[PDB]
Amino acid sequence: GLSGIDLTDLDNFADGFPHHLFAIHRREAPVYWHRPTEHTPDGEGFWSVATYAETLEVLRDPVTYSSVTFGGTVLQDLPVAGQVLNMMDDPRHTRIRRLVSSGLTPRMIRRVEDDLRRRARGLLDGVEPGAPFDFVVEIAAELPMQMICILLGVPETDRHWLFEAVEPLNVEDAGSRLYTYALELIAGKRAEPADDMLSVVANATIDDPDAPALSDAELYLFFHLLFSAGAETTRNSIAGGLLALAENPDQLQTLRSDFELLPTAIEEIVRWTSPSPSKRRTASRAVSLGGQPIEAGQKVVVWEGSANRDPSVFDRADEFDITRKPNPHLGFGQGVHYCLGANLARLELRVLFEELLSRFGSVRVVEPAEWTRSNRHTGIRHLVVELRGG
Ligand code: HEM
Ligand SMILES: CC(=O)N1CCN(c2ccc(OC[C@H]3CO[C@](Cn4ccnc4)(c4ccc(Cl)cc4Cl)O3)cc2)CC1
Repeated sequence: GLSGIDLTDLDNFADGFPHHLFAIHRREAPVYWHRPTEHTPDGEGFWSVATYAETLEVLRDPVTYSSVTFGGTVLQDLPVAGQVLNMMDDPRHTRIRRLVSSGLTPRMIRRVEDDLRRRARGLLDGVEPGAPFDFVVEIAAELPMQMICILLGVPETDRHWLFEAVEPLNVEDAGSRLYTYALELIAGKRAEPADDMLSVVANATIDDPDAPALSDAELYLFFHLLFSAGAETTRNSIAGGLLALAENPDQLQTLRSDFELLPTAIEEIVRWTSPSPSKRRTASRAVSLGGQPIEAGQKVVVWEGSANRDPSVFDRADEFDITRKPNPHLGFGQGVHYCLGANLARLELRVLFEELLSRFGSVRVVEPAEWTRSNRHTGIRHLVVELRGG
């Protein structure tokens, strides 16, 4: 069973989150030492955590399970190793998280909502009914990218040009373009503050020596990482949502008939899709997790993607149900690092599906979904659909 399963082998992730591997994991060893293979980061083994109770226990103890432990086009050769908020512990984490939260202003969130609703309408009004198209390419990717650019204060004219560097053309040039751009943007917001999250965070000076404000290079890292990954997780929830609804047409009809069902439906979409299905932590001290001793310094990987289908907590865990109650999913994390984007993601999903379902009661997926090759993101690269009134 587990002894021949390699969770670092991305071939196991190329076709979607491998739920069947995680059923084995939960049954055989909730908490398991995963020896390093040819495919494993740093040739370092780790504790792999697949059940809900133990995953939640790790998330809820940031003192024992430290978040101090980048792909894409992110610059790999900066002179200094910056931190990003999700890799911080207290005291610095608390101060920076509070700062980022203070950047999520009501006026800016209204701007996102208005822009989303306009764009969602524009895009859906442009669909040719019944004609196949790639939902990811034409709609799902666009809306969160615009949201994340509004949040980070990126002028509209620069957004797709930036998205090309974030998601390509070579890695060096991409990263260099983004670093220059980010640093110009930061400089501009310091000279003329704007009502956006990046401006608030960039303009901060903190007097605690153990909790300094973000450096310029750290602000670039934050910009790049959140742009890429906040856009990606959100689009994956949208695309995976459409797919789940298309595979359960009776629920689609129920939902489209009563938008008061949408908030609960959105929680089930996040549970089902679990776009960010794994996290790293490092044990800071000897401790036991589910009766397994762990030593200080050892890596821990929790799998929310597995926890969210744990049959000890979710009845009929392997079925999608838009009316699921209760639904204590971990799709947005839990504890001190809980997703600061959770309401933003849910807004994206709510507006898109309201606009989509108002117009189309028939959703057909006409080619197999193509999944991205990753165990850090569960995502759909292409989803070819036909939308009709129905
Ligand atoms: C459906 C889309 C999204 C999903 C599934 C998701 C998931 C998550 C999860 C599971 C965590 C916890 C990380 C950890 O425990 O180490 C997290 C953290 C975070 N999320 Fe998201 N996220 C989504 C969208 C967004 C968006 C749109 C934003 C933009 C504000 C955002 C901003 C953040 C930030 C800043 C953190 C780190 C918080 C901290 O470390 O204190 N996320 N997200
Ligand atoms: C060896 C092994 O088995 N494995 C390798 C390493 N593995 C892994 C590595 C990194 C990782 O990263 C998740 C954390 C970091 O990523 C985000 C994604 N995100 C973005 C917005 N909301 C969530 C994030 C949050 C805030 C900000 Cl500022 C920026 C980001 Cl990138 O959460 C998740 C998993 C898991 C699989």
